[PDB]
Amino acid sequence: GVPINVSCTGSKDCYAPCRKQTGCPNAKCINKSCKCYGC
Repeated sequence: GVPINVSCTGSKDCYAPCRKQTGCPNAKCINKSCKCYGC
């Protein structure tokens, strides 16, 4: 699990951490937690 957990209220606010860290913005934006993963 990657420690780039973002609140899934702002999906875009998750996508930024996603791209920034893991490059490919595959964010698991679940209500509880958005997890930024690459491809």
